[PDB]
Amino acid sequence: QYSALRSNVSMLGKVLGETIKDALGEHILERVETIRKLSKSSRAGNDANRQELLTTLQNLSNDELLPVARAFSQFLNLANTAEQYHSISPKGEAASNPEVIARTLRKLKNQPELSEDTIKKAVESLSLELVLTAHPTEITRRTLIHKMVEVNACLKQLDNKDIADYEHNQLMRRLRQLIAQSWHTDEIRKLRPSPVDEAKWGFAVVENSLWQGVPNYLRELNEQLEENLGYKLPVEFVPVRFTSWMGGDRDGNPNVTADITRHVLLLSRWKATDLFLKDIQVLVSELSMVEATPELLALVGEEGAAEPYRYLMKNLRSRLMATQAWLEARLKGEELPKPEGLLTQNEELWEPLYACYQSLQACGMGIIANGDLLDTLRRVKCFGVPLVRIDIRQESTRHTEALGELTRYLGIGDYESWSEADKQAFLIRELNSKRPLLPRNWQPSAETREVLDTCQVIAEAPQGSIAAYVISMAKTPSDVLAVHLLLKEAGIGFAMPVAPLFETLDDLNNANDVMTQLLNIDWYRGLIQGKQMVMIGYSDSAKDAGVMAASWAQYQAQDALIKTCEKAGIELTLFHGRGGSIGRGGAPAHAALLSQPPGSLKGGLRVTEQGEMIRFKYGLPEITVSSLSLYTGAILEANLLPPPEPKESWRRIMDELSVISCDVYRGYVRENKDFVPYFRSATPEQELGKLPLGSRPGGVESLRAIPWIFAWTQNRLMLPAWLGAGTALQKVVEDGKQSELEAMCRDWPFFSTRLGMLEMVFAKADLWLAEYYDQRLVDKALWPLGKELRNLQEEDIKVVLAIANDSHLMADLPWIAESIQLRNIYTDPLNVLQAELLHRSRQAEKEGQEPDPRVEQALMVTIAGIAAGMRNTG
Amino acid sequence: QYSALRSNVSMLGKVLGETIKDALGEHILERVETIRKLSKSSRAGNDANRQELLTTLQNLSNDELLPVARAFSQFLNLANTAEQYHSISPKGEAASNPEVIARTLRKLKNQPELSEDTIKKAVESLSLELVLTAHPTEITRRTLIHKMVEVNACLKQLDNKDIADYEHNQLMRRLRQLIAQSWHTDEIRKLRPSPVDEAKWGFAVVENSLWQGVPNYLRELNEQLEENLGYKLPVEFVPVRFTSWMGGDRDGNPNVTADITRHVLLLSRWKATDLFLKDIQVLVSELSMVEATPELLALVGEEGAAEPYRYLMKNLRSRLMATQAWLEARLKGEELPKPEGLLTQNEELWEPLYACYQSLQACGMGIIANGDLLDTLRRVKCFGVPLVRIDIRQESTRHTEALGELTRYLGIGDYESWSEADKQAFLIRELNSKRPLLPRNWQPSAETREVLDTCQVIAEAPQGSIAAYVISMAKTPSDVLAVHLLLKEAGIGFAMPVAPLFETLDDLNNANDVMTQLLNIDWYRGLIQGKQMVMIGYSDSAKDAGVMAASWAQYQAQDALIKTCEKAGIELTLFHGRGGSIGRGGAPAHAALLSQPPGSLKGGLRVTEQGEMIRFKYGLPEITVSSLSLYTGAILEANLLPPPEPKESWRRIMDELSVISCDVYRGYVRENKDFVPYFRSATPEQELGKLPLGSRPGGVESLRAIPWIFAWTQNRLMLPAWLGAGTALQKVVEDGKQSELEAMCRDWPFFSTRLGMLEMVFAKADLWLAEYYDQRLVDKALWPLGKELRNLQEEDIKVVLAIANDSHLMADLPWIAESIQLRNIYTDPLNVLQAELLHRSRQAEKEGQEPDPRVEQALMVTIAGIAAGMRNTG
Ligand SMILES: O=C(O)C(CP(=O)(O)O)=C(Cl)Cl
Ligand SMILES: O=C(O)C(CP(=O)(O)O)=C(Cl)Cl
Ligand SMILES: N[C@@H](CC(=O)O)C(=O)O
Ligand SMILES: N[C@@H](CC(=O)O)C(=O)O
Ligand SMILES: [Mn+2]
Ligand SMILES: [Mn+2]
Repeated sequence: QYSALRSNVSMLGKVLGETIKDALGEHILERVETIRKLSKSSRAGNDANRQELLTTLQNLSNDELLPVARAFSQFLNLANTAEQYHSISPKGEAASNPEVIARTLRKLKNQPELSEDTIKKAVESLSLELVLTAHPTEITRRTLIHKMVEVNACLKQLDNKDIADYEHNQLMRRLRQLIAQSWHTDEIRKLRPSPVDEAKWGFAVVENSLWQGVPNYLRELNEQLEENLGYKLPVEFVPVRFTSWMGGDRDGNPNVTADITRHVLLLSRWKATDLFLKDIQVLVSELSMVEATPELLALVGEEGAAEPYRYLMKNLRSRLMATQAWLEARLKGEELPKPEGLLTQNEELWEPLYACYQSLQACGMGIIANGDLLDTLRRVKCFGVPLVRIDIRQESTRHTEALGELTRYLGIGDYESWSEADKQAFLIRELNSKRPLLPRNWQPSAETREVLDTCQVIAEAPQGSIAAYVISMAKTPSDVLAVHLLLKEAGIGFAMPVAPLFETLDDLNNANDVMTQLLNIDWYRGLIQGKQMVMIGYSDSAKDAGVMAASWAQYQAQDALIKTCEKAGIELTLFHGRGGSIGRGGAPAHAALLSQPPGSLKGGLRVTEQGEMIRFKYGLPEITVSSLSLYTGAILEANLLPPPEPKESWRRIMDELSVISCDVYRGYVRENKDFVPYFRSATPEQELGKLPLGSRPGGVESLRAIPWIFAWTQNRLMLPAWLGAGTALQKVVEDGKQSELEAMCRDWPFFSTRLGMLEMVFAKADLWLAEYYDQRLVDKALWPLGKELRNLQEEDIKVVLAIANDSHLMADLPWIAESIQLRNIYTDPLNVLQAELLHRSRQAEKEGQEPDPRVEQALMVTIAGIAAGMRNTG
Repeated sequence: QYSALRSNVSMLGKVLGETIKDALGEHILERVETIRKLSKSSRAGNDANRQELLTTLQNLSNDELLPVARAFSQFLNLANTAEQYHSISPKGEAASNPEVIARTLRKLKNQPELSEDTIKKAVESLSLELVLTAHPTEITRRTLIHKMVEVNACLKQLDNKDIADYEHNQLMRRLRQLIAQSWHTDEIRKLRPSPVDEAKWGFAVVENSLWQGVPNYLRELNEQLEENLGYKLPVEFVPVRFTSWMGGDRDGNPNVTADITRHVLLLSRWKATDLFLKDIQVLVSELSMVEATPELLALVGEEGAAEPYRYLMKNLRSRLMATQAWLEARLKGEELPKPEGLLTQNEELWEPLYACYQSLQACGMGIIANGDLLDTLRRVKCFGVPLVRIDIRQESTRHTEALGELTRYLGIGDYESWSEADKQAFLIRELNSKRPLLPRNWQPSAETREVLDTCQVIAEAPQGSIAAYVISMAKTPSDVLAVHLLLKEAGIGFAMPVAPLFETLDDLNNANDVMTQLLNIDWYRGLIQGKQMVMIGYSDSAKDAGVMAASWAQYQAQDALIKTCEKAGIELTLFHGRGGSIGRGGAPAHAALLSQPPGSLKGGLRVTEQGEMIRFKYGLPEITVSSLSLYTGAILEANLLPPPEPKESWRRIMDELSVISCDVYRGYVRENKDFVPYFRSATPEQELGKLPLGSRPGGVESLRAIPWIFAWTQNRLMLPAWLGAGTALQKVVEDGKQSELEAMCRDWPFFSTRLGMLEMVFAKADLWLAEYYDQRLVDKALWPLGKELRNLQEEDIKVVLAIANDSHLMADLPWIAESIQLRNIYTDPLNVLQAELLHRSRQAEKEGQEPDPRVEQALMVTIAGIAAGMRNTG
């Protein structure tokens, strides 16, 4: 059924193989073949070749390491490429097929309890906001997204019979240059990327995929609405918005200073003028019609009656080149009086464009208006002047420490030592105060100053540049009020969404109480304007108590918050962190969104997309359209057909599973005193912090979530994503409640979704490679622990399969199952090679010798490649 | 066999029809349908509807004229579009199929007398230079070539089964906007275009088609050479060059002044930096490799060792932006000291690019070098700094008058009254003189000054900007020497190709004597460096004595010149004017090139492409590749397998046909005193001069060739292209020499080619529409002449068919036959409508009333549309 896929992968492999024979001989190709074959033979049980593989690897000279690593990495990359094409291909999976949306609409029409009026309102309340986050393992000096768009185009064109002989020969010639380019044009980062680089990477995603993707999705959305429901959404209604954390998230990242943020903000505005300039140039050429409505004829008046439309567009172009010119000056550190037509508000762009639209529509030229004009008009509300808004995120602790320094300096006392009650008292008092609190000439510590300057950047940036201020480690009501106070002493002249981030088991359990108390403060209710945003940190919570407990805690917290706000008349918007079932993408994501507590999506969908997944969710415009469509279908269905409330007996099983699984999980991660040492040997955890990967960088409770998950993904154990789940399920089965579990799996989405996430993690895990790493990097004294963790997975897989009444992992998702099988095959060699690299690297620093550049770079290629093949592992 | 074509035309017609129903109701659509049906019924003989058609037309209100005309014009345009796609389509005619070239190469290999060595040298001597000329009937305010490229892309994509439902729906949506745009975005020129506008039009052809077309053709050429002959041409060998007359040809065009030429020259340089800038930007991104040859490492040295290639390309970009900046200043009339890295020679661009190429090739990266780099490298030699070189053309008379004014002022005497001998004496004396002749402070007449300033522009422009100086109406040796003298007194610091243009029957007969005398002047031989260029003006010669005589005279002149130069060791390059069998394009052109006198193409191919045909020969990159390939195949075959020498008896028949046909032709065009009045009534000759068509504008001997041919093409008689040919053939048949004629047709290419050209002209002619014009615009007293000219064609068609032993016109060319049939159908209504427009227009000016703007613009649409449907008619 996937013959086209197998073929394409085989054809690309040849082109790459030939490109390698030219560059640096065929010796490298022989090595890649030997390692590939030996590795496969070792997995089959041939212990003779296992030794042969080991020897083969130790004999690779440092001069071969890089070429070899790149070979495997390239084959994987072409495999991924072929896979992505097969997904959006009509003859393949047809991911960008508008049918995905129609299927949902039709389902809703056949529902008796649903009246067209209640459905029409659900569509009008649609709201999606995707927040781009940095890519943790981007090793290339420059972004190569545009190239992949071209390789895809070649595949789309070649995917056709009745194709001319000389035409096919021409496409192949181009494809050969494209591959060759990737092999010779590879600049591994020598240094760690700066926030500004990560920000630019995000800009590349916008123009190469989102720019076309959003308008195309909106185009299809309306078309399906009218065809199935009988009406389109108003032109002014654009339910999609893109935001970013690059340059805004400074949580545990000292490199993101107030200046970097200020810089990134100008840079975004600049890029926005660059992209809108191209759009406007088109309109200035096409919109030449003469006939226009009286009103429009006014805005242009004299000198503009000859070409009314062409007129306004040229003033817009002059306007744009003006601001762009100014920005380029400010970006170079040059101060200069801001021009007249400086653009700072999307309204300034929308006004003239919308006018032209209105006119053309009236004077009988809708086909034109709803063409390129409608696209630019939508890009204005989705991207606008700032291009992509950004959130600011800092930990509660930093705010507390800065305030404590401020109070001690003024002689008021020590904020850091006051009880929660006293803090609230102090904050409410100063929030209502008209007398300033912040000293004019103050020389605070470095950290405190950064907290103060960041807030100054927020107050200076045009309104609409910053979307929200997120508070990591939020625990108490004062954590939320503190930030509102600093923003006040900064000169903020408008409402700023401040969202608490509960990223701990305890904090999630208290989340509802914390919000109840906040909403009881009359003053605070009048500040939020009936709108509150809360962030759920699933990844960090899972790292704290295990995925089982984490999941159940998240469900209860959301459900409580939904009701607490509903009752208080506050519109609650849940902000989802990275990972989890919601961050799986594709069909599973569509399902995970529906399995949330009733009302979870009434406040719209807002999720932070993980960097390592951007390519697979928004890599190409077609993929972008697919993703947004899946989300849209999920939101509508979840708001009209919410999941059933769980039976009292189910909640009791979840409470027990939560406790048992948390116990097992912390039993190893915390109690077991041989874990940490084992962890640092079996995984490349230590090198993830040292190598130049990403901007931001003790014990396990000191490590960040991403590194936690990534480390266990490199050695293929995936521990963080299953460690205690199966063991707790096993226990409940021994109590004869297996039938209760099976029932939950069938009738309670939350539960079926949790088991599904587990099935996928097991599908990517590789117990054989995990054992391989132990025998190469772990001390024989620690092998017992490793073998114990592996047997644990084997047992968990059986229990999970039994409760799902299946014979093999994720049989409900044949396509994804296949895709995974394909990627595991091409990823395999990188793992086998990485063990050797980690061994040499660790032998050098242990010998005192200096780190070998070749060994280090080769390591980066595997880390980045393995991550690219594994995708979402948590 | 042409079902795909019929379908596409029908599908586009619908989309246009629907687009019309929205814009301005369906009344217009009903009119278009009524006129279409009535016209067809009148042609069938229904005299009842003929009156109905007449009435229908007189009832059209002036407010309907424009919309209606545009409707017919649009349908024709879509018909042409469909036709062009069908030509380059693989399932269609596959015009851009590399097979066109391979077929020729294989033919040459199977030839015993041809040794691979003599063939290899023929390929190395390959030389094509295409000279773009203005489009005589371009009524749009802006160029719309880029749009047609997109409409074609939509057709290519839709031309595929296994195409997704939602994919087809998406392509159709785009196609509908494209059509709608053409219907609402139509700005008819209010004023006559300036030379600068025509020049910009030429630039649009370069970037939208030639820029990609040339490199693609060169790519295919080499690939076929190696595959069939076993070798590719050296990278430095680029046998194609593009030149233009826009801004250079001032023959009978007072609007092309020395300033316009100076301006157009800067503008070209400017555009060249714009296009090369884009090319360089790519290389600056892709060429990032580090490994480079020692030599290249030198050119970059320190600070350039990190990124050698990326280095040179950035200096090139700085270089380009520098000159571009300067040009923009000079273009605004602002003087400023020229920068340092100012580019003025192609060598400056080729140097760095070629170096990078050399390196990449050595360090094992040929796949990269022969990619985008090879393309830009070829665009350098084909276009270069000036983008497109230009020729200067002025009539001999102007040179004579300026020199006579100069000599009278100096008291030397009167050049204008000296015999040919005295002129030669004077010119040779002053050409060898070291004492200047031109006064420092002289106030000559306007005309003389223009002649002097133009030469000053040539001397100031960077060397390589002007390709040749053509002399219209060349008659004597002194005409050639005169120009060389003026260029000398101008400060010209290099060799400048000066080509005589023989555009008269007498001048063509004397051409050889004139050149023999020139080559006998030892001084003149040392000036031309063994290279001489001569221009043949077939169009003007045909207008002088008829196509038959013209053709025979051209053949004899070329043959004589070839031998005269061969004997004198001079390399002769024949420059072909517009029209004729050589300007037919496609297969006929390939044939016409081969039917030329042996040696005609040893000096390379240089022809001026007619404006009205640029779209059909270079409209799309694929069409460009097709055209250049046909030319290439023709040149090689003609230089290795020349046509057979004609039998003495054949030359005698041609001498007689020449005389008889010239007699008949001048019998009407000159002797008949009722011709001129009839001519001014039956054709829109008078309005072609008055309407704002083209830059350049008595009796018939005062009218220009283009207008001569165009006028008779609008009323569908095509008189200029056949008037005396058939009558002379008829006479020779009455002498029982029909068998001699039939023999010539079979064994002498020149002759079969001449008859073929006639068959095509008759295929486009429409005797029914020609009669329609007479009954609407010609005085009943002149009808006898008209009916006589029509019967003449009827008789000529029979004779031509008999000598070709065929039943229908051009049965040897089924595709072109079909294409013509299709175009005649969509052109038909424009002719029927134009008669009414011409009638109203002529009734107003005859009534004294002012010209109605609506009537005039509608007329322009028909003139331009009819010309677009008829294409090459002379
Ligand atoms: O829940 C969280 O802690 C996280 C992960 P981070 O603190 O490593 O960014 C998110 Cl993204 Cl919400
Ligand atoms: O032979 C000629 O006279 C012509 C036609 P023109 O004098 O109308 O440009 C050419 Cl192009 Cl060569
Ligand atoms: N994204 C898939 C897994 C994968 O393709 O790697 C899932 O979450 O189920
Ligand atoms: N170009 C064709 C005629 C035409 O297509 O109009 C020919 O010269 O034979
Ligand atoms: Mn966190
Ligand atoms: Mn002429």
